Amino acid sequence: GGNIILPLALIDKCIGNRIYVVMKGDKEFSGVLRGFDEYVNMVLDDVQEYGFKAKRVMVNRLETILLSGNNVAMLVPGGD
Amino acid sequence: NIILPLALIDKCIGNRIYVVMKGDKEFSGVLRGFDEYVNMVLDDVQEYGFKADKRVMVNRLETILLSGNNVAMLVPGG
Amino acid sequence: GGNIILPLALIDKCIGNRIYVVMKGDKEFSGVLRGFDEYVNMVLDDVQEYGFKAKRVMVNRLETILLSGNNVAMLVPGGD
Amino acid sequence: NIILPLALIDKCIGNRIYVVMKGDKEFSGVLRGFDEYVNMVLDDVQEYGFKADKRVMVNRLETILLSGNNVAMLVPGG
Amino acid sequence: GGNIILPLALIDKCIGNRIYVVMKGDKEFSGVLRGFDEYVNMVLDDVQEYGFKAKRVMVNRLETILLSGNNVAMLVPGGD
Amino acid sequence: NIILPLALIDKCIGNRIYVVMKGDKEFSGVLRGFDEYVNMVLDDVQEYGFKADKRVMVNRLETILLSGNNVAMLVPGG
Repeated sequence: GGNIILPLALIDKCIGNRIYVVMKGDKEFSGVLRGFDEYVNMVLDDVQEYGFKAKRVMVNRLETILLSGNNVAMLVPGGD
Repeated sequence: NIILPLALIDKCIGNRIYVVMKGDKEFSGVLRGFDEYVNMVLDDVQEYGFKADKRVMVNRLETILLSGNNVAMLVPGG
Repeated sequence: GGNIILPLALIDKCIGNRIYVVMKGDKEFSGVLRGFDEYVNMVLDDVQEYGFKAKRVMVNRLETILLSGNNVAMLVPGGD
Repeated sequence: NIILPLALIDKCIGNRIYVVMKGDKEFSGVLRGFDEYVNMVLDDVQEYGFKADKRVMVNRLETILLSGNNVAMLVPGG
Repeated sequence: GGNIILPLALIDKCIGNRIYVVMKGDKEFSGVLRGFDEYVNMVLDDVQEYGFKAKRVMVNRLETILLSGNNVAMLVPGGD
Repeated sequence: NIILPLALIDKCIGNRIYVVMKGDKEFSGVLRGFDEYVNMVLDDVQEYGFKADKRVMVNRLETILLSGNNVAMLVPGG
């Protein structure tokens, strides 16, 4: 049959790459992925955080963050 | 015929499904893989959304992960 | 003492029957239950989805859905 | 006397309790059984709700399951 | 190194004491803690519930409640 | 150098971090301990909040527990 791509294997392939993470509650990040665990907690470097003010606006740059996997909506490998 | 939810998803592997997330985001896409949390990997994705003006396509995406913590409902072949 | 009815045993008794599921976020379904797991993920056939537009309005019919147990608010055996 | 939350619920089996869910739904009902997730089965249920016009009874229900993912607070004999 | 204070050890130290619990969704309680588990479910006695009507208003007194750990935002040992 | 999220937090023990919770509460504080759920104990805390008038300090607190179910993001030395 097809190739099966498990979720945690997809994320694993993302390490070293700039990814885009959409978090619940209208906050979005672009960052390079350094690690993750089974809960889909992630460590991003070189981050840009985007929000939505009155469309998509950058609201911050940061060196390093942790994003909580309990708060992730969607991840986009390749980063946009 | 008792159908386990995971066995329903498993049958959809390589097919298009329709996924209604929490927060009125909806995604049509080809299911590539999944886990017991209903974390899913979708390809060939159209993102729908809701705009004051019905349901509008607001995006096209390739390989994503949708967080199972954030899924509401899944329509096999929707 | 009384009869104890465990939650997963209640759902088990629902198999084959039309149930009513209230999901978080003002979406409601009536469907025949075909399976479920320990997370309260469910497979419904013959479904009517109701929402709330400006009271309770039917918004869709579907053949088969999966409802995520992480998003369930309440289940009503017998279906209304 | 340390009281484990589950041992508090266990004592309520066969009695009326008051359950405040997430999202301003509230339920008075007779507790029939439960699990460690605070999934609960309630009988003889009155559903309260909030309406612009206080707390209004918006429904009467028989045997339900209330999802523990969605519970905020539980009042023994409320 | 420093003293490490694990979350469940902090709560353990609170038993017998009046604590303040902020729950998600703008509801707050002050109560004496009688028990808790690994999910951060808690049993409070002698409770005051505060809400926010049009600032912080007391909305109820209760003898005993259970607060669901899935709905806790923050706990404050010492109680304000 | 693969960095596990828990190993990132572990390095912050005894240092100030910045924690963005769900619901637009934000907390600067000294990390005292944590668990795999990202439950955390913070000291010497300033609570920020959002007020129609930017980001306003709305409180000062001592030893709290922040619920990991309710964390969005964590900035080491923010």
